Amino acid sequence: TTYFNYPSKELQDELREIAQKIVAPGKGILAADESGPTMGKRLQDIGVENTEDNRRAYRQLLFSTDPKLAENISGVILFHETLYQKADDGTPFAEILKKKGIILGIKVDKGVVPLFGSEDEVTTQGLDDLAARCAQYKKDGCDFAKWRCVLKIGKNTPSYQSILENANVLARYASICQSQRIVPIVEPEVLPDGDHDLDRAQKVTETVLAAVYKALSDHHVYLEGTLLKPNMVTAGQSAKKNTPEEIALATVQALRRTVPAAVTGVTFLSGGQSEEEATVNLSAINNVPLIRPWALTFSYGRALQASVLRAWAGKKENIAAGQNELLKRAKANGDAAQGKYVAGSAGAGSGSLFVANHAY
Amino acid sequence: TTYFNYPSKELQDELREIAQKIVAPGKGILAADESGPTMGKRLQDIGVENTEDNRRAYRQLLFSTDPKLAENISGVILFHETLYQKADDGTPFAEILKKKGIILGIKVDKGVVPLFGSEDEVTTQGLDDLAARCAQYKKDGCDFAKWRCVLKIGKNTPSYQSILENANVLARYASICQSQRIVPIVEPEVLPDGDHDLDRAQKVTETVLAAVYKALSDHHVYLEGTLLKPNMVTAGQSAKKNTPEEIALATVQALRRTVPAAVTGVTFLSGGQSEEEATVNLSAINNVPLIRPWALTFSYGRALQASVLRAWAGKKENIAAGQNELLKRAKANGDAAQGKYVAGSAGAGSGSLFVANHAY
Amino acid sequence: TTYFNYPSKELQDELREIAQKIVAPGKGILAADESGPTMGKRLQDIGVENTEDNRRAYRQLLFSTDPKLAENISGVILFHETLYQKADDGTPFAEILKKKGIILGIKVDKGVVPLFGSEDEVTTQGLDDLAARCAQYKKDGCDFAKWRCVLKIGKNTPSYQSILENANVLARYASICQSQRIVPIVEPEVLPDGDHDLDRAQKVTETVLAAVYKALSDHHVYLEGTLLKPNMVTAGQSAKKNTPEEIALATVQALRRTVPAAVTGVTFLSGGQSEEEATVNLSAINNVPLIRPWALTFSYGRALQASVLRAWAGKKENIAAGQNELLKRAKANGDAAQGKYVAGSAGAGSGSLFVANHAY
Amino acid sequence: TTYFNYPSKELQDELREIAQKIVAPGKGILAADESGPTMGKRLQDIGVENTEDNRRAYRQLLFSTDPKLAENISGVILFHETLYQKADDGTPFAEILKKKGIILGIKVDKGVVPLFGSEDEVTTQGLDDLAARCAQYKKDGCDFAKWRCVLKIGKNTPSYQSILENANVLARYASICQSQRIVPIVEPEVLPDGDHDLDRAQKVTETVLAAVYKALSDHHVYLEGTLLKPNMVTAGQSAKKNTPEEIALATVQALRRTVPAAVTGVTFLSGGQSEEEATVNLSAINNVPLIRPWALTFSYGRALQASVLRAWAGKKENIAAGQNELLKRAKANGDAAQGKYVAGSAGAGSGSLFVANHAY
Repeated sequence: TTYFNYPSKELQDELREIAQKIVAPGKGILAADESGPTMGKRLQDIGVENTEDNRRAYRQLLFSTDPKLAENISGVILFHETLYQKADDGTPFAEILKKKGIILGIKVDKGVVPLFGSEDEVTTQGLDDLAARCAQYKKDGCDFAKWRCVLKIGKNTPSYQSILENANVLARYASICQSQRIVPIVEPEVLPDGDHDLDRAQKVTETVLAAVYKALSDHHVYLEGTLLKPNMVTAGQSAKKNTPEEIALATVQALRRTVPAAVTGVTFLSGGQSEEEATVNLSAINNVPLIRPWALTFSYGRALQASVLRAWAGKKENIAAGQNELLKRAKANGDAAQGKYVAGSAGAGSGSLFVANHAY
Repeated sequence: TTYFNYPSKELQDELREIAQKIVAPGKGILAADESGPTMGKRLQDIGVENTEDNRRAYRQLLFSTDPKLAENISGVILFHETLYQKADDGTPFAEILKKKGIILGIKVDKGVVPLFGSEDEVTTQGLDDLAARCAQYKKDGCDFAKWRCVLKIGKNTPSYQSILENANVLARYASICQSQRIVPIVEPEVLPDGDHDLDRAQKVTETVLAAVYKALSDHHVYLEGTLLKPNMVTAGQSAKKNTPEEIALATVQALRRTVPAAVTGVTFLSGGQSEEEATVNLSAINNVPLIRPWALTFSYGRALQASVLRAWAGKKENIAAGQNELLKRAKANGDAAQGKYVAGSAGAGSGSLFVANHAY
Repeated sequence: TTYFNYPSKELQDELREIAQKIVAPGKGILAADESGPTMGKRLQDIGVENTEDNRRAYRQLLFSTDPKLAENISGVILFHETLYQKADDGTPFAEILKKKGIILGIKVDKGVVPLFGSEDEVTTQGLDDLAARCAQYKKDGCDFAKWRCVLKIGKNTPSYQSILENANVLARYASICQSQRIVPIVEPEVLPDGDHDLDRAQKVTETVLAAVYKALSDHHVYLEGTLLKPNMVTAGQSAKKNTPEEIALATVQALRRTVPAAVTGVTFLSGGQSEEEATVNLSAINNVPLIRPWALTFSYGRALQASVLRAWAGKKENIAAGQNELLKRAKANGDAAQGKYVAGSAGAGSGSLFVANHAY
Repeated sequence: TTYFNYPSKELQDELREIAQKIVAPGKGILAADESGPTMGKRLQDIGVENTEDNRRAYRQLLFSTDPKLAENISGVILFHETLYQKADDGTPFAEILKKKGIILGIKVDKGVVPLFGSEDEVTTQGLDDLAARCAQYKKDGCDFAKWRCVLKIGKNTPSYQSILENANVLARYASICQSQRIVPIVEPEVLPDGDHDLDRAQKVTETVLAAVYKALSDHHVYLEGTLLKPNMVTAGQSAKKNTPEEIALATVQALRRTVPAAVTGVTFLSGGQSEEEATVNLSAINNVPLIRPWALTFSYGRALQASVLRAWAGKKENIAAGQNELLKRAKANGDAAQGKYVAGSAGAGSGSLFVANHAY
């Protein structure tokens, strides 16, 4: 389609400015958008019962950290309930974060659903009344959004069907967010599950990303006002491990071949990578001997929080200890984002954070 | 995608059987799926107040009609509220209809939304939790569904964007319905609005339908278990009218070129056509000297109800008068669906049932 | 694309009329378009030297057959060299065939070429100067054309790439032919090579054809002025054999789901099927209890000639015997194209004529 | 398609190396691939007769220029004829250029052909036996290839059909070239003809390029082994002229949004721009304050030769003069390729080198 309308200058500026801020040098995103159920799995793991109040308590720990955190954390992705919660003293979480100069993000998808007749593949739902939801979220202090699509590597997957549909849904989501003054983070996650090699992973990723950007173009999405949140290119979780060097080259090559320079930044997901791997891999990515026209940073969930949870262990007397773990890993990742992380300098970290059985 | 799963034999048989029943020789659909607001405008016209009870009363009128109706009406499309309503005596509407051997259908879309950056084009929403909704509707006695997409003829529209998106969303909706044992009626309505000619309307209609069937293919929809509800090919509302024969030819040519023989039947929408034109047009379509591999029938709302509303006028006394008008038109359309309607034989009917601008 | 031009009414009529003549009741095509080398293979099997004149002698036999042949043979596909060859008395082959009321076809593709980076897949070349080639062929007495694409069933094939490309090339070829008053036979051959089952062959076939018709639409090809030449749907050559009834159902389902009713006819290739099998299978297809909106006939090469060659055995004394075998099989296939063939009535026929390869 | 083969390491390295060489800092391409007829027009206007020897003569001039030319000219695109000509002393042109370290390119398309049914749109032909052609060209000293597609801005054009087809044929060409160790220059030319504004031109250019790179991905083309030759983004020839800065922003934005960083470089066509304009524009492009991950240089034809021909006039005594004009223009464009050109420092240049009517 050649006859279309570019967003107004006012809107372009606003969206570009938000995206630019999220990927400012030495900064990345803390993904704290776990739903009741998922968060519950994390709590149980440390003997803590999954109650609304326990969830609020944990988020309070994260959110009351020394303002030093804002040096490495540009933004936080929230789950719906958290956006409306308050600290012990009655201060809204939103207010605490804003005061520290952190940008608020919101998870807007409604999870995955099966593609009938496919070989166990999925798409993501949540477009219904998204514009209205976005207008409310924006008023309540949110400036960016998150939506997760899942692609699986198997004998015949991802299929053309899956690639086409996930690419299209991502474009619909992005368009809507942009209409309502919200920066969309596009997240086409190629799952690590399986025993395929790095070559297969690279080819899959390249195929997926090409479809994503063709769909964004078809739906006239303003690229400068978006971020991408892709998987790093690695072999399957059940295959031999690659070196940071190998991962970094395959990843940067895949992005160079598919993601336009107009895209403001890339905020990597960690998948099942340990806290340490996630950092070391990001650092190597920022040392690849190829032109890298976008900011390459992090958007980490488990990879920023496993040690935090372990340290806290549900006790008030361990709050400072938990916050300390967070500060350490944020700094480490901030260094990685500048390609200056020294392996093992932030400590041993966690073990594998791999949880299989996503989408379907 | 060549590796995929056909639906189970038992699911295939069920869907095909339902679709076959809906387009049985001499039968068509009564579309009574007007929402509160729409129904409200129609009532107001006959000096009736838009109360839930007045809507119930009018729907009671239609559904209590002499069982003779069933000879020409195979199915009724319901709006959510109506599916749970009851007659004065306390009998559920769903029971009244099913007792009469009429199949129940349900409108499942959640209306149109604007395509950002487009030249005033739309797509349709309502996929979220559709599978769960369908499962419940099936339980409650529904066997087919309705979902309306709107395409607009203008200087540059429909665009490629609009065509791709509307075709993809129809495919998703259809797939979901089938997974829940519900026959989807695929409805890509090209609006009559404008002063375009028959030539333009035919080319637009052929372009649209090709995309629709490619998308149904891409998503592995079982064609024998679907129906199509298209516009007839006519010049725009503000252009010179064409003859029944010109319309019929253009329409049949368009379908022959795009709709696979596997599609069980075509249930035409009336658009802005008067009750009489809608009947005459359908009859002429059923006399085009070209092979027509599918049933060619009706799925009429205003075109089966304008004279009913007029006759009733909100008066309890006038119930029989209204019902009689319904029987009159149902029979006329039943005849047209067989290419046997004698023009003007059922009366002049109503005026032009055109209301502009459906997308937005 | 909605703004485009239909062919002139005159061109529509001419193309439609030719297509219709080719598939008149009880008639099919004799593919005699073997190149030197290929013909050479054929002559060798019967102990005849591959010379220009031995090939000429053979073609002379075929073409000098009793005009009775025209009752069952509507058209003959020729190789370029043959179109300009003369019988011994100096009469042009073209004139002999035209005098008998047979329509002339010409093979215009320039063979297959590898898709670099693909898993041993191909596309077809021959578009360069095709318009001018067609204009000459038309002048020289040809009214239809032949172009062969090859798709291979394997682990990951046919791929999206292969499907996309083969469909697009077929569409370009068909549009060029039409512009020069030539009816294109669209031939997307899914090879029988392999050990796949009927299920796989059906899914592949339906996928391929959906893409073929979407491309024809994208390129604005006038369907009524075209024919389709597909494989019957069968399991692979190295898998268990299906019954004629199983093949027939799978084939007719596949066509009903993808080939628009506007397509004037389907002229099946025989693949590696024996003379008798090709006949029996065609008859079963014409007896499937489902709506078949197009003629279903034959376009046979080896399946029409194996026994001819054998009876002839390169000897002038065996001309009667040779021509008799042709008459017998043409009749048997004309009967089959009407669903009236009685198994074994035309004799045992050839062994298997399966030759492995194609594409490359 | 996710299952495919990357080119061998050896092939990758060779193609990347060639492309890198062509876009070396301060260097660009001399397009001297004018066909007999085209060259004839140029000569006619200088009052020289279009004879094979006249062409040979004029080409001798260009190629015999002071070896200093090689400082700003990385490569020369040749017309088939020229590749096999010799100087007066009988030194093959190919030999002359190579000794000077200039890389040889060859135009391999066979011109444009009409898309039947389109609103006067075209595609490009010349794929037939391209591999065998390329093999030979490589042996004969050529390392890169040229192929021109033409897109027209009009009321409804470029259409989806045109975009799809031109993108697809570029990908086929590129793939074949690569298979034969030849670097393809991808040239999707959007014509300047018309009275559209800069906004329209940018939107069209972005649409075209997105399709081109989707097609390259679909056909698995190695982007690092390619170059892009696009039009600068300007308003129509009959529209109000834009400033170099406006042109520059539009162009860089368009490229950033569509051309992967993996693409080794962009070598701009001049369209109908004057010699000075083409230089000033290129210089401004290399000054846009936005990241530009690829070399942005020239591939000029008329824009490098206009003044040469004028200086020459066909007189043997003006050889030195013509050669001097070439050197001056190459220097200025080399500077421009670095963003260092001082407006009007190279003379004045021709007036308008615009010739309307490219496709058809």
